[PDB]
Amino acid sequence: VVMDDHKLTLEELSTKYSVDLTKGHSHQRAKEILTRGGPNTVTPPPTTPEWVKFCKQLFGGFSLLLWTGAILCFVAYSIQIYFNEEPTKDNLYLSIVLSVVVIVTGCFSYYQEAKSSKIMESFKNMVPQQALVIRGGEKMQINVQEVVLGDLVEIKGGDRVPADLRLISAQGCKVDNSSLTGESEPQSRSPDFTHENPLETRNICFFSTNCVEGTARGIVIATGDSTVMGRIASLTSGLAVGQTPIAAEIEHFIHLITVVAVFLGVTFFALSLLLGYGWLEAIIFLIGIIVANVPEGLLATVTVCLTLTAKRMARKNCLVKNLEAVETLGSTSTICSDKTGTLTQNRMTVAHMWFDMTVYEADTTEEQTGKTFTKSSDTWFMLARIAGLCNRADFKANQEILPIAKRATTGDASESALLKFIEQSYSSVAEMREKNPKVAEIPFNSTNKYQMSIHLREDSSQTHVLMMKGAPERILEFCSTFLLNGQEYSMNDEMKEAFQNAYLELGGLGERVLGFCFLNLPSSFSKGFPFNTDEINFPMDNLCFVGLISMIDPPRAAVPDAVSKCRSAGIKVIMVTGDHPITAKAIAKGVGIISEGTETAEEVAARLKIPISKVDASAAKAIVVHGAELKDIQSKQLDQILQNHPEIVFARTSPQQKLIIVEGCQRLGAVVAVTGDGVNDSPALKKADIGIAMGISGSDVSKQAADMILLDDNFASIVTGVEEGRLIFDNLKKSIMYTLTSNIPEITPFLMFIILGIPLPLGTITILCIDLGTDMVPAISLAYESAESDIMKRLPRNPKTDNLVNHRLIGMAYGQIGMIQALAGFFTYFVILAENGFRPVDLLGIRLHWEDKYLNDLEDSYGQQWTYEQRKVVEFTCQTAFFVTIVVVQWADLIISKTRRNSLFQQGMRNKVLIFGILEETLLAAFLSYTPGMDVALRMYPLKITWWLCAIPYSILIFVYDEIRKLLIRQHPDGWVERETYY
Amino acid sequence: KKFIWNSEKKEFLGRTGGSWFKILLFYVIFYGCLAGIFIGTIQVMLLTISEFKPTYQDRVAPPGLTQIPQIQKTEISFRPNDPKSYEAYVLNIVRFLEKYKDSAQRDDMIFEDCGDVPSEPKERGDFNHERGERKVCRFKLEWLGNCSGLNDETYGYKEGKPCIIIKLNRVLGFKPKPPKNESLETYPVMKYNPNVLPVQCTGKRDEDKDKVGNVEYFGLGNSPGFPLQYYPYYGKLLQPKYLQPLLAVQFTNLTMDTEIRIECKAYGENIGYSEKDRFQGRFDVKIEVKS
Ligand SMILES: C[C@@H]1CC[C@@]2(OC1)O[C@H]1C[C@H]3[C@@H]4CC=C5C[C@@H](OCCC(CO[C@H]6O[C@H](CO)[C@@H](O[C@H]7O[C@H](CO)[C@@H](O)[C@H](O)[C@H]7O)[C@H](O)[C@H]6O)CO[C@H]6O[C@H](CO)[C@@H](O[C@H]7O[C@H](CO)[C@@H](O)[C@H](O)[C@H]7O)[C@H](O)[C@H]6O)CC[C@]5(C)[C@H]4CC[C@]3(C)[C@H]1[C@@H]2C
Ligand SMILES: CCCCCCCC/C=C\CCCCCCCC(=O)OC[C@H](COP(=O)(O)OCC[N+](C)(C)C)OC(=O)CCCCCCC/C=C\CCCCCCCC
Ligand SMILES: C[C@@H]1O[C@@H](O[C@H]2C[C@@H](O)[C@]3(CO)[C@H]4[C@H](O)C[C@]5(C)[C@@H](C6=CC(=O)OC6)CC[C@]5(O)[C@@H]4CC[C@]3(O)C2)[C@H](O)[C@H](O)[C@H]1O
Ligand SMILES: CC(C)CCC[C@@H](C)[C@H]1CC[C@H]2[C@@H]3CC=C4C[C@@H](O)CC[C@]4(C)[C@H]3CC[C@]12C
Ligand SMILES: [Mg+2]
Ligand code: NA
Repeated sequence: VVMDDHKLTLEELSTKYSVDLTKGHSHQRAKEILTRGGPNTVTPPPTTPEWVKFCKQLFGGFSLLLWTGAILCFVAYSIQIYFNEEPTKDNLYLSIVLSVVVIVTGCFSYYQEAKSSKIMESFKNMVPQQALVIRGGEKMQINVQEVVLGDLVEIKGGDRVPADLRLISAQGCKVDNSSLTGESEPQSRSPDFTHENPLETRNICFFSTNCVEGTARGIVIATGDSTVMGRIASLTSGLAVGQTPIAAEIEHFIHLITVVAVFLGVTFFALSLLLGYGWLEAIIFLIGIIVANVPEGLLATVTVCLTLTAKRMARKNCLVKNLEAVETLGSTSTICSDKTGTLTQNRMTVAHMWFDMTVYEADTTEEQTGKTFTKSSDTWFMLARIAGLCNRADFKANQEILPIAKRATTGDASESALLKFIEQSYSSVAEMREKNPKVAEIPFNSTNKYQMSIHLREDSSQTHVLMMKGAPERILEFCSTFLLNGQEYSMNDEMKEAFQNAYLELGGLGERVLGFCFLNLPSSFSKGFPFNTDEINFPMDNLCFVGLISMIDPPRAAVPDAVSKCRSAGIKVIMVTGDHPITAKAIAKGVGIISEGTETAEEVAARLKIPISKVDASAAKAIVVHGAELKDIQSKQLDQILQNHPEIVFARTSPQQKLIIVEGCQRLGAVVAVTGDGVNDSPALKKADIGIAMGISGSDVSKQAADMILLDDNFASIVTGVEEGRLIFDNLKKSIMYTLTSNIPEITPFLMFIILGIPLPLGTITILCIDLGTDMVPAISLAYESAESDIMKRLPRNPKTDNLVNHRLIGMAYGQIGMIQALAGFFTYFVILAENGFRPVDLLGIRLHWEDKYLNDLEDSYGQQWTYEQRKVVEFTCQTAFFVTIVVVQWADLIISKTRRNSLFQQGMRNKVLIFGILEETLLAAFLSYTPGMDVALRMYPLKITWWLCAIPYSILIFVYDEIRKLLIRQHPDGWVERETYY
Repeated sequence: KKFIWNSEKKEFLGRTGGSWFKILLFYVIFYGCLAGIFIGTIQVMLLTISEFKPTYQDRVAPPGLTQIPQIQKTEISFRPNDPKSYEAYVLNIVRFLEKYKDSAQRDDMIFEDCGDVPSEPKERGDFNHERGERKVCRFKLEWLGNCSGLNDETYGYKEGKPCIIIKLNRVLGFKPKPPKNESLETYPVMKYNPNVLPVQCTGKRDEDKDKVGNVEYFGLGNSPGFPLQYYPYYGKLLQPKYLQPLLAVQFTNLTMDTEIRIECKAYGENIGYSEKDRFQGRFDVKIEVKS
């Protein structure tokens, strides 16, 4: 409720809330308002119970396909039970197996996401927050939830602001609004109307901000959900979740598979009716054919591949809260990033120095992994001693594991920055201050604009040295001599304008400049001279100037390289911040969002001296958009802005406007990633296709809204995420191709049983042993394939056109490789039946006699007479050999699925998981064939040596065919072979 | 997404006529090559298959034991008073026994007389075409006695004394070995002929053993079983018109209106049995003569 309370007079404020601004609310009025208007708490986002999350895992695209398959199998089994005589339990087995696969995969995914949620909950901590309210005429330490509208609240330094406040009294109050507004530097607070916008006026304090220094008193104008943070929370809660890009790809794949399965089933249903089977048998055939196309083992494969990528990312302190988020960065075309706390450290840091007529550039990185400056002159030693001794700041308790930049201190941001800079450049400041004990303090204040101090000199002079720091134009009037190379010269005409040429230069960058001086007091004061601040017992003139130090909020060390890599990957990087346009533009230039040499229209106009309309729209590749302009921008104008400029900076933007920008980018067909840390990024983080929040600097609401957390606030993890997402997309393509290839040798035996009336070449048990057995580890091992080229040199995939599964993959798996695999199994089937006495021509149309349980003298090609059990054992041996042949030809399929463009001799065989998978599937096939008792448990029988060798020529054929195909693809880019087969 | 049947671009289902022609031509050539490769591999394999002897016989040996009539569920249920209750049985028997008539075994270049008493197996050469087709021992219908069908054309079904014809499944080169020194089982069996593979039909349960009446065996010689001069069998290529020896079993004193479970078993050193295959070396038959 900050609509008008800032522009209200001190009398109307008292009348509006029926309170007097010296005594506060009556001790009963507060209780009445508490019980009539509710507590001072923002309502948390709704909490979903565990079983609902588990059931959400149990359903979904692939899971629903497997559920449909299980239901169809159960219906088929019911029909067989009701109408047929002695039906087998194949369909019951299939129903149970499909249900169990769905349930186990759901359990696995739920467990992974619950682990991530537990880590997030452990990170979130609660400490009882209490406020200070002037109730009953005295100070009370009430709980934060009991603060009511109109309450009189006093805030001191280091105190969180309890609610939205309209300040009436203040004494040097400064608050940190970086999380709410995006302003890094603390903002001064005064009890007067300054700006029309409530977020800019200096007489309003907002809930969820920290008071940094001073003290103030104010009236509560908004409570709970009516606060600025609460409205942002409601806006975030009112947003839909949205579908991840990988989920859409899985949905498209399910559509394709359903179409293929239904077409095959209906065509063979019609064929069965034409061949004279019967409606019931035709329905059974239709259900079986439709179910046989369902790849029940591919669901677990996809889940495991996503989990492996998630664990790989977690190894690098990158937490994903769901498995589908592990791919989104690979598909990202646009990154919308906040500046303060996200691209920037959100910490005042020394940036430049000016001494010895020279400008030195400090190392602003957190780990000090940059360029040093010249530290040989003793003027640098004097400057370091001054800046470290006249500081009044100190590290806090324990931060010795942490780097100096990341440590916590006790004092002003400027004092902390000076302390850290001196600590990481000159020497330890604690030892310096021990060697130079203080005598007189003379604290800093605004009116004086300087901080004097007196210390015992380290050089063993037994005397004292006065050290002064403050505003450059303030301390210059006191110093009549400067220091050039440790030589105490005097004031020249040159050394009174180079001071104004460097101050105007370091102050022109938006940085906060400071001056330093010393005097080296005469020996008449000895050691224990009474130094009285209230009088002039010590000289305060003709100081010796040393140098200037400037400070600014710097970018994070990894940010510029990450931005450069993302732009090399074809990703558009947009800066969206709530800070001032000058700071935003400076940071955008510093991190590469605005490239070197690119100009804005307002700069081309000032260079060519032409009106902004006369500016050509070909040299203004960069634009800076103020948030005030966005209030009068329509969808069409926003689309024009987003399309016509490669480099865009949005400054002074509200959370609602960040959401609008993200929605506009998504409306143009882009997959959008948002990186932010403050509460002003939460709606954009939730609306984004992938939301990434900083683990350390981020707020709880933004970390709840985000899909991914950078636990160490490392921006280099985004490039790794893009690379991993692209690689996971490619490897999913390979794994899906490998899994879909084996479908053809699994359904063609049943098709030929129906059409030709031959004994069934492959059984349900062997088919299950392929899908959930020998094919699982090889399919998983394709997730460990390395990139065949530089994936970061590709453009982002077009989601409309570039699909995970398309018609090329179907044609390769079903039409070409699956057919060769199917012919390999039929060859072994025929060789076994011919070696046992049934020539291939004699097996055509034998189904009715072969399946007759009471025909026990069936005649073979030689005139031998067979019992039903004997020929069934022969058929089961043929099915076992068909299964083994499928295993053998899947060796070649796995070898050729390693690459989509490269030859095997180019990529090599460095995937150890693939080799292990080959060995494991071979050993599993051998185990099921030769283990005693496997003829009773399963219908699997031992094989002859030569029956293993029947699939070698077909495997070699598969390998040679794929090698030639990929050679042609490589030789003829964009040619017919590539357009038809390169999936 | 759902409107691709026709388009301004002359695109049928997404592709033009030229694209459709190219993709269909590619698949036609690819499947023709696959079919050629498959046919070639099949022919190369068949080159290694002998035309006179199967490569393996461990799945067909030991042979099974079957019976005529070919019944539906090992059940024989008929009423002697109703001639239509056993017409199917009698028709099945006469259809099976047509090739055993004397008039069908007249060619002296195909058939021969191999004695009226059981004899040792006859070695007719090696499994090849060295001497063309092998000769076939004759089997007379008169050996089947009252189940021969030469006097009673109903095989005892009209009288209520049904006949079953027992046969041993043909296996190439298989020579049955009768049990050694009468050391298999005990019954009023003339199991002293070393040239007969003994066969016996008994009641399945102890209840059945008391309700089966007299069992009559009709065959070559006085020993119930298969004479050994009809073995080995050389296959349908070398020995077409081959006749396997037959044993006729007639149940003359069956209890009426009750279902009788009967087990017929063959005995030999190379004759085996199984709990999974109920027809290997033996079979079960259920017979109910209704009053
Ligand atoms: C960590 C990972 C996770 C994943 C995973 O790995 C580990 O998890 C693993 C967990 C696994 C499952 C675990 C548990 C089972 C249940 C099991 O249950 C079968 C039990 C068998 C029953 O046992 C007896 O059955 C008879 C009992 O009388 C015995 O009969 C003889 O002896 C009798 C006297 O004793 C005489 O009276 C008889 O006359 C004479 O015959 C017989 O010898 C003996 O075997 C099933 O047998 C039948 O097998 C076929 C079933 O359809 C039938 O064929 C039919 O369909 C064919 C086409 O399919 C057509 O070609 C055929 O024409 C048409 O008939 C076949 O007929 C029939 O026998 C079937 C397999 C399954 C689902 C597993 C699959 C694989 C996994 C998913 C693994 C998976 C890889
Ligand atoms: C058994 C021995 C080991 C296995 C060896 C297999 C070798 C081949 C295997 C894979 C390679 C891919 C399939 C073969 C492609 C050969 C044709 C070819 O390379 O295309 C080059 C030409 C022209 O060049 P372009 O299209 O780049 O440029 C022109 C652009 N314009 C046409 C698109 C608009 O394109 C055209 O004529 C396209 C029109 C012709 C389409 C039908 C071609 C049928 C030929 C072969 C099919 C498979 C036979 C072998 C089957 C083995 C059984 C396993
Ligand atoms: C004409 C018909 O043929 C036989 O029956 C057929 C239908 C049905 O009975 C079954 C047993 O359920 C079917 C079933 O339908 C579909 C399958 C489970 C299917 C799938 C595999 C997979 O992975 O997903 C789906 C492929 C075939 C299948 O494996 C079995 C194979 C054995 C068979 O027996 C075959 C009998 O002889 C019957 O008596 C006669 O009427
Ligand atoms: C071309 C090559 C690589 C195919 C694989 C060859 C080997 C590994 C395969 C082919 C034949 C198989 C053997 C067949 C016979 C037997 C005897 C049996 O009592 C134990 C398993 C054992 C010893 C198998 C071991 C594994 C073996 C599976
Ligand atoms: Mg921020
Ligand atoms: Na999101």
